[PDB]
Amino acid sequence: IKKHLFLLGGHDLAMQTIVQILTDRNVIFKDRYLQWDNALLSQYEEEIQQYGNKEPFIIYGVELKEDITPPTNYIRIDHHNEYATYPSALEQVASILDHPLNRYQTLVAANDKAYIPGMLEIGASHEEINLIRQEDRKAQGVIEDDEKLAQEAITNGTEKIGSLYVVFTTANKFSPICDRLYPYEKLLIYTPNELIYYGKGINSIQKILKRYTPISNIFWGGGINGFIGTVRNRLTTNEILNIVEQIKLLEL
Ligand SMILES: Nc1ncnc2c1ncn2[C@@H]1O[C@H](COP(=O)(O)O[C@H]2[C@@H](O)[C@H](n3cnc4c(N)ncnc43)O[C@@H]2CSCC[C@H](N)C(=O)O)[C@@H](O)[C@H]1O
Ligand SMILES: [Mn+2]
Repeated sequence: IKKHLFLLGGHDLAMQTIVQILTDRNVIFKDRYLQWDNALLSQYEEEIQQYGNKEPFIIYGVELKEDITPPTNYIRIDHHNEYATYPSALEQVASILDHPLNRYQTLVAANDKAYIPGMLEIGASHEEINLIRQEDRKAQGVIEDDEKLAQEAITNGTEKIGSLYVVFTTANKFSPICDRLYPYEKLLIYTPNELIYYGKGINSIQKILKRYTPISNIFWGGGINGFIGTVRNRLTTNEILNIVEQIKLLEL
């Protein structure tokens, strides 16, 4: 009896796979082609006014920052921060729709939730891993210039302190750097106004970050050894450099 409405956040391979399942199942959904840094619920302010607090409908927000107050019939579909232990939004959406995921889609969910380690743990071949990563990067909107700066940062802006790789870059997208350096146990990528940490012990990284910025500028996911980063242009360069030093001190 309850009718469903899905509002989609930033685009990646999992979000692209969500579009296909929502399309195949005749579901009402809205997709404004958002990126990771503009997935605001206010992007769908018109839809919230139309369907918000209307009785038959349930509104599912898929990885959307709640910059406006959601209505009473709104359900958050997310797997970050305080829900970093939840399955990927792709898995949650398929469960809502009673949709069984095929082999390809299970790989998309595993890579979305837990990268290459996630795909390896459901027995992905080297070819499947390469296919998923290529389509994930393409869905994130990485282009040739992102790959260019990735190779540059690994050759000229990288040092290894213990088990921790530290990469300075002026690149926009960081997934090319992760894929070139995998495998790794710890990876720290920073720009003059942004940093993201990948690998073991994100909670100790979270304790560092909370000494420099409010929690609204911090996001994390992917599990115990997933990722945690800062929102771009929210921290000054000296704040980023201090965090970089504190993260290197954990290697001592
Ligand atoms: N342990 C890991 N190591 C490496 N990659 C991983 C790991 N775990 C997951 N991944 C991969 O990373 C991707 C995770 O996707 P998501 O779950 O959608 O998570 C995304 C975003 O949804 C999330 N996020 C939340 N708020 C913001 C914001 N304000 N700005 C930017 N990003 C924000 O943070 C993640 C992006 S982090 C990298 C951002 C960087 N500027 C870039 O463009 O490359 C996915 O493709 C996985 O395959
Ligand atoms: Mn996502």
